[PDB]
This record gives sequence, structure tokens and C-alpha cells, in this order.
Amino acid sequence: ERETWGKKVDFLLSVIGYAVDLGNVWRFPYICYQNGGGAFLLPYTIMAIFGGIPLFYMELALGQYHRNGCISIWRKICPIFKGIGYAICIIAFYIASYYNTIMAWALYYLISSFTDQLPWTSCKNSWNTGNCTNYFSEDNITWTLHSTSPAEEFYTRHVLQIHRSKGLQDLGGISWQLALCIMLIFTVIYFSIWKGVKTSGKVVWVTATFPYIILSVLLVRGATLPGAWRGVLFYLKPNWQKLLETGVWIDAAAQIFFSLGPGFGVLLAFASYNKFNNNCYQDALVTSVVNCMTSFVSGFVIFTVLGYMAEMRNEDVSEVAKDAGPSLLFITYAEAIANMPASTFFAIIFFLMLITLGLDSTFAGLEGVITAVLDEFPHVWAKRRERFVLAVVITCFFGSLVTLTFGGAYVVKLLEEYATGPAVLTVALIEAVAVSWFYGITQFCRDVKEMLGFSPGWFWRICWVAISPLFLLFIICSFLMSPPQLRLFQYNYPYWSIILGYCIGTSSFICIPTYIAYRLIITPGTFKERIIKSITPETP
Ligand SMILES: CC(C)CCC[C@@H](C)[C@H]1CC[C@H]2[C@@H]3CC=C4C[C@@H](OC(=O)CCC(=O)O)CC[C@]4(C)[C@H]3CC[C@]12C
Ligand SMILES: CC(C)CCC[C@@H](C)[C@H]1CC[C@H]2[C@@H]3CC=C4C[C@@H](OC(=O)CCC(=O)O)CC[C@]4(C)[C@H]3CC[C@]12C
Ligand SMILES: CC(C)CCC[C@@H](C)[C@H]1CC[C@H]2[C@@H]3CC=C4C[C@@H](OC(=O)CCC(=O)O)CC[C@]4(C)[C@H]3CC[C@]12C
Ligand SMILES: CCCCCCCCCCCCO[C@@H]1O[C@H](CO)[C@@H](O[C@H]2O[C@H](CO)[C@@H](O)[C@H](O)[C@H]2O)[C@H](O)[C@H]1O
Ligand SMILES: CN[C@]1(c2ccccc2Cl)CCCCC1=O
Ligand SMILES: *[C@@H]1O[C@H](CO)[C@@H](O)[C@H](O)[C@H]1NC(C)=O
Ligand SMILES: CCCCCCCCCCCC
Ligand SMILES: CCCCCCCCCCCC
Ligand SMILES: CCCCCCCCCCCC
Ligand SMILES: CCCCCCCCCCCC
Ligand SMILES: CCCCCCCCCCCC
Ligand SMILES: CCCCCCCCCCCC
Ligand SMILES: CCCCCCCCCC
Ligand SMILES: CCCCCCCCCC
Ligand SMILES: CCCCCCCCC
Ligand SMILES: CCCCCCCCC
Ligand SMILES: CCCCCCCCC
Ligand SMILES: CCCCCCCCC
Ligand SMILES: CCCCCCCCC
Ligand SMILES: CCCCCCCC
Ligand SMILES: CCCCCCCC
Ligand SMILES: CCCCCCCC
Ligand SMILES: CCCCCCCC
Ligand SMILES: CCCCCCCC
Ligand SMILES: [Cl-]
Ligand code: NA
Ligand code: NA
Repeated sequence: ERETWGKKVDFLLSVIGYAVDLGNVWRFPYICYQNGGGAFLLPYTIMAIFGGIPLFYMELALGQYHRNGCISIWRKICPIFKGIGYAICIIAFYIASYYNTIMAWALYYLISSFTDQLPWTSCKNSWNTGNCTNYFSEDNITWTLHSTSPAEEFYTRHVLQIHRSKGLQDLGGISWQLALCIMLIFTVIYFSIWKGVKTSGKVVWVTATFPYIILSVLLVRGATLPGAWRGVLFYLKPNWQKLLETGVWIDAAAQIFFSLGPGFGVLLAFASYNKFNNNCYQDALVTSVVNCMTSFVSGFVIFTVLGYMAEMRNEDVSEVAKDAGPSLLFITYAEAIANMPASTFFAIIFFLMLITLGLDSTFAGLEGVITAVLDEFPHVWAKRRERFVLAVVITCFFGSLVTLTFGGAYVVKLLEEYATGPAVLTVALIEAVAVSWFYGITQFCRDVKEMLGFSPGWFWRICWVAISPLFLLFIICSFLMSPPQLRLFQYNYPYWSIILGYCIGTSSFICIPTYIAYRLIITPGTFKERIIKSITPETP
């Protein structure tokens, strides 16, 4: 028999810690500022109500009924789409390649914070070149275009050492400091998810609830600051005319789908361990509302601190938050923390928040892949979950050996934009179409009624058959036609970077058509018999 969760709060906190991550602490406030303001919460809630939330509930109920991973459920839903599972696996190898190393940066920052004076306050250090001017109106104020804040120098010349990498063309060298700081992270991850869901479910009691104990302290500190009101009044001020631009809705859809994550193959893995009669409706509602409210509150703390630091300089906002990426956590917020009264305590606390914020998501992705593979091939890797988790962790670390180089930030951005792009959305769209159209939403509603005790309402069937595919289609058709012009640390990505990104995404996607061709060509029969007997779920 499978290994059930052992306690319901284990499942709740696992999903809650997987939904909240290092992205929505820097990505949601930046996105809310850039795309409107308080007028972005309307498209956020509109694309959450009809978008991420019904897909979230669909995946949870599907996994909890079929009791399989993401490579084996398709044996009893639509056998031709089994390739989806493989695609999901590949996607993890990309995300776990870069996501982990971001936490590595955080860990290094935390190791740097154990000093009486934080290293990114003064700029008389070794890595700190000219063009500093000490920032924050320190002594003589001659802030020019060539000047650079000390935290920027610390991030891009000590933690990253990106100045010894000419660019994405030459990723010269490799940081041994970051290599150690990520070997420790992978040790933590593997020893937290190795024994399965009986240990990875009690670990997330302290890495999915510590970020809240830390957000509370960070919020109470930020709110009682000089310049908090300007930091919030520039976060919730509605640019209503911004709603008229399709980009705002496109971005709200992308944000909700990539913060809830309905389609990465992890919700099925977590829900498959649930008891049969477990209420997935209440779990989906609670762990989606908690995700959305956590994103909102994290935006509050980020913007209150930003407003404080912009009021200290007595200069306007939107030039403080120039950088659109993890730099915001390591260059801007680190600066504002370094100017706080008890700078050391809040630096340590903030980077502990970041590490515990990313750890749950890494646990969840890795365990989704582990469950999928452990269930697809049950005879091999049965009494050896530990060895397979070891192989998964080693493979992820070896794939993360490139983002640890000096041009590490370049590959981190390249994997951040691609990999998790139209490939993930296409996989999720094929999942929604396979369950709702092929397996039939009437049979899915019969399954959900025999589990929960009530058939899904008309809203759920309408949002599963029609609106949710017509939402992933919106995101996909809007990501493909508009190609990004990537940039990071005054580096214009080359021509071949977009080709490399397209190949990165296609490597993930091509798992689906390949398996479709394989199954249609190996199956005996005529021209139509192949598809008719490859759509019907396999008899037990
Ligand atoms: C971000 C800051 C400013 C707000 C702090 C929010 C937390 C205090 C909340 C958010 C999510 C909550 C958790 C969400 C899920 C659950 C599962 C719940 O478990 C049950 O299902 C038990 C129900 C019962 O039988 O009474 C126990 C509370 C707990 C851990 C909650 C405890 C309180 C938490 C951490
Ligand atoms: C603006 C201020 C007052 C903050 C208060 C917001 C909450 C009261 C709302 C905002 C979004 C809501 C959620 C958005 C989506 C839904 C789906 C909804 O599903 C349905 O069955 C809806 C049926 C229908 O819409 O006809 C159940 C409630 C829930 C979780 C909502 C619960 C209540 C939430 C958190
Ligand atoms: C010391 C540094 C420089 C190298 C790190 C090596 C790791 C890849 C190894 C070393 C110790 C290993 C663990 C020690 C022993 C085993 C038992 C091994 O056998 C089982 O399947 C145990 C089954 C059971 O628990 O009964 C499974 C892998 C595991 C847990 C290992 C997981 C991988 C670890 C961390
Ligand atoms: C169905 C066949 C497709 C299989 C895979 C084909 C590979 C195609 C890869 C194309 C890569 C585009 O990758 C995608 O580009 C969009 C375009 O805005 C960028 O997306 C970016 O802008 C959007 C707004 O639109 C926001 O959500 C956010 O600021 C960021 O994600 C990212 O870079 C990536 O999400
Ligand atoms: C892309 N980010 C996610 C993720 C999934 C699996 C592994 C790592 C990560 Cl980072 C995708 C699902 C929503 C939030 C989550 O962090
Ligand atoms: C600042 O940087 C520019 C090039 O980015 C360089 O030419 C200039 O000499 C630097 N200033 C100082 C004081 O080092
Ligand atoms: C009528 C329901 C609209 C829901 C809007 C939620 C976010 C609005 C925040 C308050 C406006 C500044
Ligand atoms: C992140 C990669 C997921 C799939 C795991 C590949 C390696 C499995 C073991 C192969 C060597 C024995
Ligand atoms: C119940 C919460 C579990 C938190 C993570 C494991 C803690 C183990 C402590 C004993 C070994 C040092
Ligand atoms: C996100 C906070 C809760 C949203 C609704 C959860 C539904 C639980 C059923 C009982 C509500 C009182
Ligand atoms: C029984 C499984 C057969 C699968 C054949 C092809 C799988 C996808 C290959 C795409 C590149 C990894
Ligand atoms: C694609 C699965 C069935 C393969 C049968 C032969 C198809 C050959 C013509 C299409 C080539 C693109
Ligand atoms: C709570 C799920 C059902 C919501 C109502 C759907 C139909 C609305 C009236 C046409
Ligand atoms: C040599 C075989 C490589 C894998 C073939 C997968 C099916 C091809 C369909 C035309
Ligand atoms: C995660 C399991 C990968 C299996 C891929 C099979 C492809 C055969 C060519
Ligand atoms: C970093 C956590 C590792 C936990 C392993 C426990 C080993 C005890 C002998
Ligand atoms: C049975 C040993 C499990 C050890 C869990 C360690 C968790 C580290 C974060
Ligand atoms: C019943 C679940 C209790 C969770 C408490 C975790 C607190 C960790 C600091
Ligand atoms: C004990 C099993 C370890 C297998 C490591 C595989 C690494 C693949 C790159
Ligand atoms: C310069 C030291 C490199 C450390 C990593 C190489 C072996 C994993
Ligand atoms: C139940 C709807 C399935 C999709 C319809 C496609 C018509 C060509
Ligand atoms: C889009 C194809 C749907 C087929 C459903 C199964 C046949 C009734
Ligand atoms: C097939 C069950 C009801 C579907 C409602 C309409 C979807 C477009
Ligand atoms: C999307 C709502 C459809 C309602 C039609 C069926 C009412 C019994
Ligand atoms: Cl969010
Ligand atoms: Na999130
Ligand atoms: Na987390």
C-alpha cells in the first residue's frame, strides 16, 4: 500500500510551502508596481478565480482519485498522453538546476551576515572598486551616472564575481564558495526528502511556517518606519488606465499560473498520498487562498521597506527598484536592511526567510519527480527510494554546476525565462484537455462525487471544460508571439541566446509528440484503431 500523509496538516503545509516560494516575494511586488498597482489586483483575482484555482483543484482531485504520479495516471486517463509525465520530469531538471543556486546566493549572503557590520554597508573592501560614492547621502553626495551602490558591488563582484565573466559567451571559472553553499543545500534537500512523505511531511512544519514567523517580524519592522506610507501608497495606488492594456491581464495570468503551479506535476504527487475520502475541495480552496494572501502580504513588506529607503534618500521611487530580478532581494532590499537600526538581526532573519522559502519548493519539485518515477516503474526502485533520491539530487547538482560559474547569473536568467515558459503552459494545457475532453468531465465529476460526496458545481465544470484551457491558451499564444529581449547587469543577450532558449523549451515539450508517435506506431491495428484504443484508459 502507498504511504498516506500520516496527518492532514502535513499535506496542507506541504502544498502551502510548495505554492509560496522565492519568486512571489520579489516578483509579485515588482509586477504589481510595473503593471498598474491596486488596479492589478482586479486582474489577479479574475485570473485566479477562473484560472489557477480550478486547475489547482482539478489536479488535486485527479491525483487523489487515481493514486498515481504524473507518468502513471495517464494509464487510466488517456494512454496516449503518457509522454506528458516525461516532459514534466525534464522541466524539473531545468528548474532544479537554477532555482537551487538562487538559494545558494541567499545562503552566501546569510554567511556574510554574521558580522558586527554587514559587509555590504561600507565600500572600502577589496571587491569594491571606484564608482562607489558610498550611497545614502553619506558624507559628500556626488551621485553620478557612473557611481554604483556598495550593495551592487557586493552582489555583482563578491557573491557573483560576474565581472570576471565577459558574458554568456565565456562563463569563465567556477565559484568554490557558491559550490560549497549549494552542496550544503542539496545535502539538506536530499536528507529531507529521502525517506519519502513521512519525513518530508514533518520537515515542512518548520520550513513552511518559519517564513510566516519571519514575515510578521519584517512587516512589524517595516511598517513602523519613516516613509512607510509612501511605500504602501505607491503599492496600492490604482493606475486604472493600465487595465486597458492587454499586457496587464497577460501578466496577471502568468503570475497566477506560475505562483499556484497547477501543471508542474507536483500537486498530483502530493495529493496521491491523501486518503481516498479526503476533501480536496476544501484543501484546494484553502491552499490557494493562502498562496494569494501570502503574495499580497509579502508585497506589503517589500514595498514598505522600499518606501522607507526611498524616503531616506529624499528621492522618488521607480528609480530605487531599477533591477527586475533576484537583484531586488540582494541589491535593493539588502541595502535597505543594512540601513535599519538592528541591521544584523534583520539581515540574518531575511535571508533565513529566503532559504526556507525556496527549500519547500525544491522539496516539492524533486519529490514530484521522485513519486512519478517511483510509481511508473514500481518493480525497480521499490526498496530503494533512497538511492533514487540520491541519483535525482546528484543529477540536479551536476546540472547546477554551470549556474555556479562566474557567468552564473546569465545562465540563471536564461533558465529562468525559458524552461518555465510555453513548455510548462503547454504541458498543463494538454493535461487539462486530456482530462476534461478525452476522459470526459462527466466521468471526472462522477469520480469527484464518489470521493467528496457532492458532484462539482456548474462553475467547476464550466471552468474545467472551457475557461481554463482558454486561459492557458491565452498565456501560451501571448508568450510565443512576443519574444523577450533579455538583459541583465548591462549585458544585452546575443542573437543565439533566443535560439538556445527555444531549444531549451523544445527539449521539454518534445516528450509529448514523441511518445504520441511511439504509441501510435507500435500499437497493432488500422488507421483509426490506433487512436481509438490508445485514447481509452487501459483495463486494470
Ligand atoms: C504573513 C503573515 C503576516 C501572516 C501569518 C499567517 C500565518 C499565521 C497562517 C497562514 C497559513 C496558516 C496555516 C495554514 C494551514 C494550517 C493547517 C491547519 O491544520 C488543520 O487542518 C487542523 C484543523 C483542525 O482540526 O482544527 C492548522 C493551522 C495551519 C498550520 C495554519 C496556521 C497559521 C498560518 C501559518
Ligand atoms: C477585497 C477585500 C474585502 C478582501 C477580501 C477578499 C476575499 C473575501 C475573496 C477574494 C478572492 C476570493 C476567493 C477567490 C475564488 C474563490 C472560488 C470560489 O468558488 C466557487 O464556488 C465560486 C462560485 C461562483 O463564482 O459562482 C470559492 C471562493 C474563493 C476561494 C474565494 C474566497 C474568498 C476570496 C479570498
Ligand atoms: C562525505 C561527502 C564528501 C560525500 C557525500 C556522499 C553522499 C552521496 C552519501 C554519503 C552518505 C550517504 C547516505 C548514507 C547511507 C545510505 C544508505 C543507503 O541504503 C539504503 O537504501 C538504506 C535503506 C534503509 O534505510 O534501510 C541509501 C543511501 C544512504 C541513505 C546515503 C544517501 C547519500 C549519502 C549522503
Ligand atoms: C506549444 C509549443 C511550444 C513548446 C515550447 C516552445 C518553446 C518556446 C519558448 C519561447 C520562450 C518565451 O518565453 C517566455 O517569454 C515571455 C515573453 O514575455 C517572457 O515572460 C516574461 O514576460 C511576461 C509577460 O508577458 C511576464 O509573465 C514576465 O515578466 C516574464 O515571464 C519569458 O521569457 C518566458 O515566459
Ligand atoms: C517555478 N516555481 C515553482 C517550482 C516548482 C517546482 C520546483 C521548483 C519551483 Cl521554484 C513552480 C510552481 C509554483 C511555485 C514554485 O516555486
Ligand atoms: C567608472 O566606470 C567607468 C566605466 O564603467 C570608468 O571609465 C571610470 O573610470 C570609473 N570611475 C572610477 C572612479 O573608477
Ligand atoms: C468588486 C470586486 C473587486 C475585487 C477587487 C479586489 C482588489 C481591490 C483592492 C482595493 C482597491 C484599491
Ligand atoms: C532531475 C532528473 C530526474 C530524473 C532522474 C535521472 C537519473 C535517475 C538515475 C539514473 C542513474 C542511475
Ligand atoms: C517536527 C518538526 C521537524 C523539524 C525538522 C527536523 C528536526 C530534527 C531535530 C533533531 C535532530 C537535530
Ligand atoms: C484563504 C482563506 C480561506 C478561504 C476559504 C476556505 C474555505 C474553507 C471552508 C470554511 C470557511 C469558513
Ligand atoms: C515506453 C516509452 C517510450 C518513449 C519513447 C520516446 C520518449 C520521449 C523521447 C524524447 C527525448 C527524450
Ligand atoms: C505520428 C504517428 C503515426 C505515424 C504514421 C506515419 C505518419 C507519416 C506522415 C507524417 C510525417 C510528419
Ligand atoms: C458554487 C458553485 C456554483 C455557482 C453558481 C453557478 C451558476 C450561477 C448562476 C447562473
Ligand atoms: C530509432 C528509434 C528512435 C525513437 C523513435 C520514436 C518513434 C518515431 C516515430 C516516427
Ligand atoms: C523519467 C524516465 C525517462 C525514460 C525516457 C524513455 C525514453 C526512451 C528513448
Ligand atoms: C543537514 C541535515 C542532515 C541530517 C542527517 C542526520 C545524520 C545523523 C547521523
Ligand atoms: C530520518 C532522518 C531525517 C532527517 C531530517 C533532516 C531535515 C533537514 C532539514
Ligand atoms: C499541528 C501543526 C503545528 C505546526 C507548528 C509548527 C511551528 C514551527 C515554528
Ligand atoms: C548511488 C547512486 C548514484 C548515481 C548517480 C548518478 C549521476 C548521474 C549524473
Ligand atoms: C575552484 C574550486 C572548484 C570546486 C568545484 C569543483 C568540483 C565539484
Ligand atoms: C467536449 C469538447 C471537446 C473539444 C471539441 C472539439 C471540436 C472539434
Ligand atoms: C476531443 C475528442 C473527444 C473524444 C471523447 C471520447 C469519444 C466519445
Ligand atoms: C459537459 C459538462 C457541462 C459543460 C458545460 C459547458 C462547457 C462549455
Ligand atoms: C455555465 C452555466 C451553464 C448552466 C446550464 C445548466 C443549468 C442546469
Ligand atoms: Cl502571487
Ligand atoms: Na507563489
Ligand atoms: Na516554501
